[PDB]
Amino acid sequence: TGTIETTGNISAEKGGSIILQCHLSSTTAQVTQVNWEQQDQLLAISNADLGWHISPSFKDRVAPGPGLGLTLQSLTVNDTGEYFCIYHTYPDGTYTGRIFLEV
Amino acid sequence: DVRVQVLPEVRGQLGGTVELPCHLLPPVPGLYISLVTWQRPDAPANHQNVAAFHPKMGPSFPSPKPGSERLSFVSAKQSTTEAELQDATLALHGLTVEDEGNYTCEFATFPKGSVRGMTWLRVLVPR
Repeated sequence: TGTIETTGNISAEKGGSIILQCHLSSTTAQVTQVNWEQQDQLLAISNADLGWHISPSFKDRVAPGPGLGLTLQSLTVNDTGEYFCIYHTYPDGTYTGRIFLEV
Repeated sequence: DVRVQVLPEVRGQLGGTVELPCHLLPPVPGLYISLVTWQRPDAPANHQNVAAFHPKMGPSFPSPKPGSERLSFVSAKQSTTEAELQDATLALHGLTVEDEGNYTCEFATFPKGSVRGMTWLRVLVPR
């Protein structure tokens, strides 16, 4: 039906800032909610009506935006791993994108 | 805090109508269910999302199999008045051998995030 494009397998330096961006193309489905998650950790939620929400565990190291993207500030070596952008849409359903970060 | 109550296994006769229960518990004030999605984790990419429910738009069935003709939301209601998506129980009319498998019910909520529950559908065979 549709596809998610990512920024790809990104590489960054310790102490810096990076941008995690996703885009859902080849569909006109109403994007109700965007979830920025890890394997078993929720980073941030972007609701179409309720707005942004940042997890308290990432409240001081994550910045909302650009658009439906995430900005990781003051990068540590522990920040290395898979990042997921889960797009909750109507009527298509649930789309998922994966980004691997290396610090 | 919030959890998904689903039956581990649901058994049903071939041709009959079966119910796949999915409930979001407990009711938390301030928590908004943005979307409800039924997915088959075994099925291919273009056949993952079998059913979906929006609080404003209502129900939708993206996958042509089982499609809108054989699927329906038992208690899920849209807003016209506030919406009730707490009860995500799905009905499967005219059960076939292809319907046997795993069914994941997912709740897209704010600000708790995503919460899911999985159910195995056992299609019983006669003779």
